[PDB]
Amino acid sequence: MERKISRIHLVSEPSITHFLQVSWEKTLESGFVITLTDGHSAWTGTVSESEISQEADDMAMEKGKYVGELRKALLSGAGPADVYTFNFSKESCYFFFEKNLKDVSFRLGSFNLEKVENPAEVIRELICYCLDTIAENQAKNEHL
Amino acid sequence: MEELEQGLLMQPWAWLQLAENSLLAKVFITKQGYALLVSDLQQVWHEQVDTSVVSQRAKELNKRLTAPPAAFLCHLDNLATFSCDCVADALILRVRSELSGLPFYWNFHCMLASPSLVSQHLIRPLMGMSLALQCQVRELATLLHMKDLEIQDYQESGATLIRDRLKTEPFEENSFLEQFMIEKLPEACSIGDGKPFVMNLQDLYMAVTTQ
Amino acid sequence: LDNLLRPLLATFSCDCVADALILRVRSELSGLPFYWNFHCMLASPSLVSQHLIRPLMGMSLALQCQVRELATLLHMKDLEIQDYQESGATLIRDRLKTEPFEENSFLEQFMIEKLPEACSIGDGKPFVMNLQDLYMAVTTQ
Repeated sequence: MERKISRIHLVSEPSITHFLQVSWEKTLESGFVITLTDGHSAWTGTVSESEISQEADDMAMEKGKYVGELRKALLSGAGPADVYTFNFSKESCYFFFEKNLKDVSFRLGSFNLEKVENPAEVIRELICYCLDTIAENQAKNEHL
Repeated sequence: MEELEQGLLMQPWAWLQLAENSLLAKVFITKQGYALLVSDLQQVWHEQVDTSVVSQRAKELNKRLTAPPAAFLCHLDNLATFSCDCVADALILRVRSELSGLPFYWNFHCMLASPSLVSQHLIRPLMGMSLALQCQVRELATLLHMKDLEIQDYQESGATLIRDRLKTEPFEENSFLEQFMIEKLPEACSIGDGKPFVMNLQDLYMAVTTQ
Repeated sequence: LDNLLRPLLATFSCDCVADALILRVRSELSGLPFYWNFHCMLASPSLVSQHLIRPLMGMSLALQCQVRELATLLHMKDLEIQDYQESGATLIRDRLKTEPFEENSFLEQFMIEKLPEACSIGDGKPFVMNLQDLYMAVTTQ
C-alpha cells in the first residue's frame, strides 16, 4: 500500500494550511482513503474505481490523463503551471476541490467527509511517518 | 441580447477548418452571451445564447469544471478541434478546446437561419459590397483615364520614354473586362472553401454592414 | 406572358398570403383582357445559395480582383509619368497632373466619401443595371 500527505488551503480558511493525506494501493485509479486536518481537527472519507472512470467520462478525457489531474491535485504532483484550491464545510463535511486558470476556479471533484473522533492520534501517527521518511531519503543522499 | 445581435451584424466572418469540410462563422461575444451565424456556402445557421444557457449547457457538457458564464465566453472569444453533424437542421457544431490545461466542450445548437437574417447578414451586404466594388472599379477607371490624358500630353509634345519596359497601353474598360473574363474570372470568382472571402473582403463587409 | 415580360424586364399587383407571394397580371391577349396569377412559395436555401449568395460572393471576389488589377495598372502608369518628368526631361500644360496612386488612401477616401451611396441596396434597381453581365458570367463559371 502507498500513502501521500500533501499541504493545501481551504477557500474558507486562507491563513490555515491544511493537510490532505491520501492512502491507496499504487494506482490512485483503483480508489483511495482520504483524510483532511488543520493541526486542530481531522476528517476522513473514500473514492472508488468506477467513480473515477465515470468522472473522467464526465469530463470526456482519457482515464490515466484524468488520473494525472488527480495525482497532481491530491498528491502534490502539481506541474509549474498548476494551482489547486480546496473547499470544505467542517459542519456538513462536504469537500470539493478545484484548479485555478481562466481567471476562475474550476471544480475537479467532491467528497463526503466525516469528522474524525481521535484527532491528535491520527495526527501523531501522521507526523512520525514523516520524521522517518525524511531520514530514509537523507541516508541515500549522504552516500551519493 | 439586442446589442449581441447588433454586434453580430457588424462582425466579420472567420474561416473554420473542420476535419470534414470548412465553415464560415461570424460571432459576437460579450459577458452577456453570444450570437453566431455559420455557413458552409450551401446553407446558413443561427444561434443566440445568454449566460443562463451558458452555465446550464457548460455544466452538462463539462460536469465538474465550474466557472462563471463570462469566463467560458471569454475563452470562446479567443477561439481547437471542430466537428459537426446536421441532425435534422440543427447544425450541431461540436468544439473541443483547451482551457485551464483541461479539455473543454461546447456544442452549438444552430438552427437553419431565418431568411430575414440571411438577407441582413449576407445578401444585402454582399450586394452592397458588389455595388461598392463596382464604384471602386469605376473610380480606378476614371483615375486610369485621367492618367492617360496626363501621359498623352507628354506623347503630344516631346517626352520620349527612357526605360524601354515602362510602357502602358491606353486604358479602355470594355477590353479590360474582356481579358479579365477569359484570363481571371475562372479563378477569381471561384468560391472554393470561403477562405478567399475571409482573406480579402472582411473590411468591406464590416463597412457595408455599418452603412 | 413572355412577350409581355421581355420588354418590361398592362398592369401588375403583388399580394402575400402567409409565406407565399402571388403576382397578378392584368393585360390583353388579342383585344380581349388576359388574367394570370403567379403563385410563389419561399424559395429553398438551395436556390437562394445558387441564384444569390454564391454568385454575389463570386462577383465581389472577381470585382476585388478587378480593383487589384486596376491598382497595378495605375501604379504602372505612375512609373510612366515619373519616367517622363524625372528623366524624360519634359513637362505638360499643368492642368492635367494626377496624384501618385496609393490603394490604402484610395480606399479610405472611397469609404468615407463614396461608400454611403455606393453600397445602397435601394430598390435593387442599380444592381440589375450595373451588375448583370457579371452575374451571368459568374453563374456560368
